[PDB]
Amino acid sequence: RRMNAFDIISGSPGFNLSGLFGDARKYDRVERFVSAWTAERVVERLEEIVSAENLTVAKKETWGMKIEGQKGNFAMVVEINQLTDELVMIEVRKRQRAARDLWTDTLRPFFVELVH
Amino acid sequence: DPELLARDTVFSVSEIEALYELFKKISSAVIDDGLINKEEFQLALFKTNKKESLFADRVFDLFDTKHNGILGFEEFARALSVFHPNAPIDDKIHFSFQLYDLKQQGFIERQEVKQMVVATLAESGMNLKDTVIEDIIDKTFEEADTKHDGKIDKEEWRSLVLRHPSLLKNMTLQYLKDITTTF
Ligand SMILES: [Ca+2]
Ligand SMILES: [Ca+2]
Ligand SMILES: [Ca+2]
Ligand SMILES: [Ca+2]
Ligand SMILES: [Ca+2]
Ligand SMILES: [Ca+2]
Repeated sequence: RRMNAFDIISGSPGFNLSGLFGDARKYDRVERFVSAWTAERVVERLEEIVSAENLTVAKKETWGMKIEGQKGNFAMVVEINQLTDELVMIEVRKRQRAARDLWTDTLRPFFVELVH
Repeated sequence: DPELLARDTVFSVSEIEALYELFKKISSAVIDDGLINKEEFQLALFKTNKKESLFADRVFDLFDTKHNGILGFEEFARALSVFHPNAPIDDKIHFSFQLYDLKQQGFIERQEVKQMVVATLAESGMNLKDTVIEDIIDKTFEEADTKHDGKIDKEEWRSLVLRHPSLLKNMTLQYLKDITTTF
């Protein structure tokens, strides 16, 4: 399977009405990263980061992973789908209770470095 | 009287009353006229009037069934009913078809799909090359265009979203299930 144009459109962070409900949203708006990495390699590297940075794997499934840290302060759901023969779409939904930090300095830069 | 709107939508009377609280907040945000204008709708969706979006443009148009460019509570409630988890799927398929028919002259056409792919990739800062976008759109039409005319008609749209239900995820707001506690 390869995702189609309407997966891109319908899942875009601004193409829904969730903003109407403000703080009721559990996760921040989805952050998407398009990469030529394989899903298996993305998961492998995430597991290395989990081991190095004192995180927890809440879920590891065919669709991706849920990673937690900091005694309930941080969580992210990472979904990986094939976009083209060459590229995956990585969708990251995260929440952070507290206002450098894990997400800014380590996790988000990892996703950015995947991009290609 | 909330009983009329409750009868006509999949909301209960209590849910209509909760929805009215949300409506009052949105409608008073820029001009205090008891109505939701486009700017107020953008503020509700995005928390800023600086995000100009074809999704906002299309959805506001489809909410504004009495097409005076401003929303009353009946328009707001009937439109949001479409997004309730228990709304008829046929309503979600119809609304989304009309949404994605950007030029409002029938069909979801290749140019409309491409405009939306380019815009949505830009929301994520993932501005893929034209050859990649064309490949993705090719594959989309390969699957969807069973009545082979190079355009997606309402029956073809129905088939695609029945086949891949996640394509309708933006046509449901799970938050509407808990509206009475939030509001
Ligand atoms: Ca107003
Ligand atoms: Ca504006
Ligand atoms: Ca119109
Ligand atoms: Ca109106
Ligand atoms: Ca059209
Ligand atoms: Ca066709």
